[PDB]
Amino acid sequence: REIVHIQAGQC
Amino acid sequence: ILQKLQELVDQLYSFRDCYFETHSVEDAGRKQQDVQKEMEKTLQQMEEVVGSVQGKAQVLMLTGKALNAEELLSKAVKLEPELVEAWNQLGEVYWKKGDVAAAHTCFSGALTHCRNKVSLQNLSMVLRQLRTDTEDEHSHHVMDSVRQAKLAVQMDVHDGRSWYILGNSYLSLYFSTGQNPKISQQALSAYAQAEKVDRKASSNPDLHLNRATLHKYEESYGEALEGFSRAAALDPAWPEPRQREQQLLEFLDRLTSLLESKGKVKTKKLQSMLGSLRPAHLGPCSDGHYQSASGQKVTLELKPLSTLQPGVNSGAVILGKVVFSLTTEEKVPFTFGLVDSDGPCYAVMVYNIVQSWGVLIGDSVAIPEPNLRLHRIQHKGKDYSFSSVRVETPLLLVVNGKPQGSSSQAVATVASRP
Amino acid sequence: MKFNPFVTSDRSKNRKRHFNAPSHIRRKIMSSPLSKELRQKYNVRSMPIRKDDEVQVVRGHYKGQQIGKVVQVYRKKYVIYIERVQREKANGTTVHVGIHPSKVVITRLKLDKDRKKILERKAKSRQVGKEKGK
Repeated sequence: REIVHIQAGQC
Repeated sequence: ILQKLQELVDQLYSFRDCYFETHSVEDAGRKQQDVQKEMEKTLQQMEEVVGSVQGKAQVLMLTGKALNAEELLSKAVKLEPELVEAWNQLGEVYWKKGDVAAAHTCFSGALTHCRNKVSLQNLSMVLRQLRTDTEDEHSHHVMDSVRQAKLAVQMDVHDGRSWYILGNSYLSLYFSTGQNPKISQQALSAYAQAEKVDRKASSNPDLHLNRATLHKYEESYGEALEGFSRAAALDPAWPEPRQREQQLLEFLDRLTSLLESKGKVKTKKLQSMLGSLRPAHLGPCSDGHYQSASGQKVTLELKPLSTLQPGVNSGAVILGKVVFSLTTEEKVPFTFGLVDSDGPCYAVMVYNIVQSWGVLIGDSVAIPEPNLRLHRIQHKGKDYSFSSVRVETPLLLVVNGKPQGSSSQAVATVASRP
Repeated sequence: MKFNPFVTSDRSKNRKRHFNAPSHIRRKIMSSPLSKELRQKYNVRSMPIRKDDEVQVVRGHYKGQQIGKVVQVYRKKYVIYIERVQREKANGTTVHVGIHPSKVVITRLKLDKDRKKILERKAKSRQVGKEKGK
């Protein structure tokens, strides 16, 4: 089953 | 015989659903081992029942659904290409294997044969886990996922799973399309619709995890911690909701300790930083030529932190000194504590940042148009009570009388993975 | 008091071998203490600092409750560059202010295959000394 993460941008 | 195969595959799916009931975390360390032993026993007696009726691709899609391997059902659905549920199970097989492109291929084939709820839901999943090279391709895949989830709903308005893929899809639109709060409102509305219509949507640990992650991003910490606690109750063996709950709890502990203690700053240094505060640190917010979000030139008044009201204080500008800064592992909100006088400290949450951006202790920070929030959090005997000023981007910060360039801003990206 | 006749107490000799140390010796010289949370977990007091370590300043102008990732470990001036400790020049370009590794305390280690072995070696040699004392 799918998992969702939200990370900060690189550029 | 084929009905016996139907009974065998639904018993195997019942075993896969009931492993955490019958065995649980005492034996869920041996999860994959005992499950593959059960699938080998089911595969053996499966094969002796197939051996009478080997010709039928319905018999072989039942064998492949029990294995949900790749070569077996690939030969099966080469024998019968129309077989949509076999395509769905095959795309789930390559989804478990990690072949996202082949999963997308099978689900696209299934929708070219016959439109249905499972293929709409699973394509709306897999188009988000597809690896992209460009941002417009990523946004097009997200919008296509929203379309497939919408047609999944239009086929079944009673499917809490389909509302869950909608919640994921509007969350991805919120994190890809400029962060409109209506989209996050619609995402949490889709999660609430799932929990309202479907009782098995309550037993899904993923809906609570995703909704709690959205609540963590929008700083609803109590409902967030309820979400990670409920997901940890639903799947205790899968330790990532527990990890997210404990890191959010340790973040709240460290944050409330630092707001209470003003960051272990000695009072002489604190008075020195307060006495070093000058009106020139307002920068462009001191000449009366500040342009707001509506585009009007509004003269700002310097308002103290203790007299501010909850919500957006219109026309007000605040000026403080950093006494501590903090970030998480996940490092989307940069938090720092400001004081303007000898009163209480106020947390500031800065979002949409670059990994290297931050402020130092002793920096004069001026925020035009502050957006207050009063945090009252109760979770498992732990209590938190503070005030946080949320700012959406670092471009609205005036640090040491100087605004930042566009190099300090980077929109936080969403990741969907197997 | 030192009783080894092959170890020197000469000030000039110790200053010479310190300031002309090779790079792998400078790695051991540029060590940092662990935080009291990691000390009780690893039974290790100090580690040589690495590039990807989160670390907290305890002395100087930049001391506080702030924690920064090491930008780099510039062993030629016996100093490290950390993420947010920086200084604007005249023109406006920011440059990293160097901090000595002994005035900074590690809050999060970067766990490699070798640095786990280093912690285990330090823990075993500490427990041998505890058993020798006890």
